[PDB]
Amino acid sequence: ISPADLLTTPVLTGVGTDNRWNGEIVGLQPVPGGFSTCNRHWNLNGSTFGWSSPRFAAIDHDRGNASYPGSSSSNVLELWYASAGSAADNPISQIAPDGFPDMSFVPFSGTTVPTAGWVGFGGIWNSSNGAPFVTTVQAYELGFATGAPSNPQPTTTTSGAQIVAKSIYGVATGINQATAGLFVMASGVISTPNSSAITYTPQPNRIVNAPGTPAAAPIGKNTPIMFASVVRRTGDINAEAGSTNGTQYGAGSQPLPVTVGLSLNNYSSALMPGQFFVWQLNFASGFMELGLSVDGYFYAGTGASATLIDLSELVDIRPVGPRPSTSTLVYNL
Amino acid sequence: QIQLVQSGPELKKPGETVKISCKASGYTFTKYGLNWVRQAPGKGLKWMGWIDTYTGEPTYADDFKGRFAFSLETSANTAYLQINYLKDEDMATYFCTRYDYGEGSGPQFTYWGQGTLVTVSAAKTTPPSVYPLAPGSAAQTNSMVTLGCLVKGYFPEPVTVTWNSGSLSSGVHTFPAVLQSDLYTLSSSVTVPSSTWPSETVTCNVAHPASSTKVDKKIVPR
Amino acid sequence: ELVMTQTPASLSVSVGETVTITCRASDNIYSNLAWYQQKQGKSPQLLVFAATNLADGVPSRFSGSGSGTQYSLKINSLQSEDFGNYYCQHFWGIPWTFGGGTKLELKRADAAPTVSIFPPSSEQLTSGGASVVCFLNNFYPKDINVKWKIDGSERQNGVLNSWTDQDSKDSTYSMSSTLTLTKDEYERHNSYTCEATHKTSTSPIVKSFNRNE
Repeated sequence: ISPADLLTTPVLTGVGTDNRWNGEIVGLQPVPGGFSTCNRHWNLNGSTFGWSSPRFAAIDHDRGNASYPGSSSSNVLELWYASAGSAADNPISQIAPDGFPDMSFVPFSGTTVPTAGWVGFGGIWNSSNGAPFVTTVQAYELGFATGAPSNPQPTTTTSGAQIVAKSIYGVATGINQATAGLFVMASGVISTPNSSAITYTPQPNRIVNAPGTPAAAPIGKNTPIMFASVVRRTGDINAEAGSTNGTQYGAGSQPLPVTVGLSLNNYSSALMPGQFFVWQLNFASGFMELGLSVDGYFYAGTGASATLIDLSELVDIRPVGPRPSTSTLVYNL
Repeated sequence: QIQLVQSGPELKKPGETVKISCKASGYTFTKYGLNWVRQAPGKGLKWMGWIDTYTGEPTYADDFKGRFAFSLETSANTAYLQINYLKDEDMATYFCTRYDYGEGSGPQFTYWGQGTLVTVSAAKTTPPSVYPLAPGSAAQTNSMVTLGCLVKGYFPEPVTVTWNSGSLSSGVHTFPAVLQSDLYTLSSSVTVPSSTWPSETVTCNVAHPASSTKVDKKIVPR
Repeated sequence: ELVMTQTPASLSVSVGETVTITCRASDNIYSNLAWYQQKQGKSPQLLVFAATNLADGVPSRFSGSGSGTQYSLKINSLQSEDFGNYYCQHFWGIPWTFGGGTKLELKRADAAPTVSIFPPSSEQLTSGGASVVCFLNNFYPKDINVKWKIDGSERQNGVLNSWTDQDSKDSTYSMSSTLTLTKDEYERHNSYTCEATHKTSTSPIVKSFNRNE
C-alpha cells in the first residue's frame, strides 16, 4: 500500500486531532533536540511500543492502593497508585492501563496545584463488585513515578515504576482501600496553578517511554516535530484559542488519524530507514514539506528553530512520495 | 555513606510531650520518603506512617492520627516525630527508615536509623538498696559455691554490677532489671570454687549514675 | 486490614542446617512482601523485597518465595551470623503490617540447672523487708517453670522473675527469681522452697531451707 492517503487535507486543517490530548491540531511544534514517544504511537510495521489503542475512552485499572494524608478524611487529597506492569486486562501491554498518560508525575500537596500535570476526571471504585466510592470523585493528576506512595517522584522509564493518580482538589471524603480500582476518562487537561497558559505540554523531558522505544533525533537540517492542539487548563477552564490569559498548547507525536491508519495496515514495504514519506503542505503564500519516518515520526526542514508553525492558513496537502532524509525537507514559509 | 542518625534517648512522664530527630546524610533528602516504625521492648514492629520529604505531606496509620505528628526541616536534612499526651502504651523504640520503590528495587524499607527509646514513667529518682546473698548457715559446700547480689528499688536505668572491682568475669550472671511497682530490681550471681571463699574476699560493686551512688557490699558468711 | 501471621514463633537451629520460616497474609498482597532481620539491640536490616529478591549485599544462602497469601523465607546452611529475629512485612494498602516475628536461637545439648537459694540478708531484715532469692543458672532448653513454696504451700503473689538472653559463650539460659515478703510474714513460717521443673530431670529440682537452722 501507499501511505499517501494517511495525511489528507482535513487532518491538519480542523478535523485531525493529536494522539495524546485529542485536540484539534492547529500547529506544528518542532523539537530541535529530539524526543521519544510510544503511547498511542504506531510505526510503519503495524506496531506500538506503548500501552494504548488509537481511541480515547476510559482509563481503567482494577488493582491499586488508595489512601489519604493528614488526620482528617474530609476535603482531603486522595492518592491512588499501582505498579507498572500490572495492567493484566490490557492486551497491548501490561505496563499501564489503556489510555494512561505517558507523562512523569508532578508532585504536589495541600492547596498547591501541580504545574503541567495531566489531569482527568473520575475516582476510586471497589474491585470486588465494581461499586464506586462516590465520595472520591474529583480531578486527578495521572503520571508515572518512583517512590510511591511515600514520596512519588517523576520518572520517564516504565520498568519498575508506578502509575499514580492523585486528586488536585479535595475529595468529599477520603478512603484507605487496598486493591482499589481507578476510573478516569481518557480525555485530559493540563493542570495550572492560575489562569496563565504555560509552555507546550508535555515537554520532551516529561514523556514516559517503554523499553525499546526508538527516539526521534535530527537528521541534518531535518528536525522531528510534534503536533500542537489547544488543550484546556484547570487554572482557566474557559480559555480556548487566542485567550487573553494566553493560549495553552498541548502536543502529540502523531495526528490520531495517522495513528489509526498505521495500526490497521502494514506499510513495511513503503519505506526503508533513511527515507521520509513526504507530503507537500500548501499554504496561502508559500509551502513546506512534511516527512514521515518508519518509526512513525514527522520531520520538517526547520533546523535549530523552535518557533511554532501556525496552520490556520493551510490550504491543501498533496502527497509526494519517498525521499531520502539526506535531502533537507523544503521549507518556504 | 548513607545513614539515618536519630536523636538520643528521652525519659518523660505521662502527659508530657516528646520530639524525636532523625537526620539523613549521604543522599538527597527530599527525593526519598521517610517512614516511622515503632517497637515496644520485646514486642514486634508496628508501622506508623510516612512523611513525604518533597512536599512535607504526612500520612498516618489510623491508630496514630490523634497525638502523633510528622514534620521536617529541609535545610537541616532532618525529619521530626512529635508525640503529645504520652501514654504508657507509647513506651517504645522509634525508627525512621527510608522508603524505596523503583528501578528494580522495592517496595522496601532500605535504611534504618539506630532507633530512639522513649521511656515513659512517673517514678522519682531513687538510689538502689544493695543486699549481699550468702548461703544460709546450714548449707553444704560442694566444689563450687554461688554467691549473689540483690539490687532493689532504683530509678531510672541503668545500674552497673561488677564483682571484685571487675576482676571476676567468669561464672557471673547479671540479670535484666525488672519492675517492682515502678522501681527496678536487679540481681547478680557469681560462682566460685569453694576453696577460694570465704578464704578470699568477694565483694559486689553496684553503681547508679543517675543518683551518683557507688555501693560496695562484701559477701560474708553466716 | 491485611494482618500478617508468621510461623513458627521460634526454633532452635544449628550451623549448617537449612531453615524455612513462613509468613501468611489474611488476603492477597500480590508479592508486595519484604523480609527483615533484626539482631538483639540493633535496628532491622532488609533481606528480601517483592517476596523473591535479595536486597543489595545479602548472601546467596537466603531465599524468598511465595505468591498470593502464603510466603516463605529459606536460609540454606545457617551460618553463625544468621541468628536473631526475622520479620515479614506487606506493602499492600495502609496500614502496612509486620508479622509477629520468628526468633532463630542456637541449638545445643541439654543442661541441668544449677539451683541456689539465698535467705533474706540480715541487712534487709533489719530494714523491714524480706526477699528470698533463687538462681537457676546454665540450663537448656529455655523452657522452665519455677514455683515457690512456703511451708509446703505455693506462693503465687510476690515473685519477680528475670530470664537472660541465650548466653554468648555456652548457649545456655539462666533465670532469677525473688520472693518478697513482709518481715513479719517471713518470721511466721519455716521452710522456704524453690522448686523447678525442667526437661533434664523427671523429679522437680528442689532447694530449700528452714528458718530455725
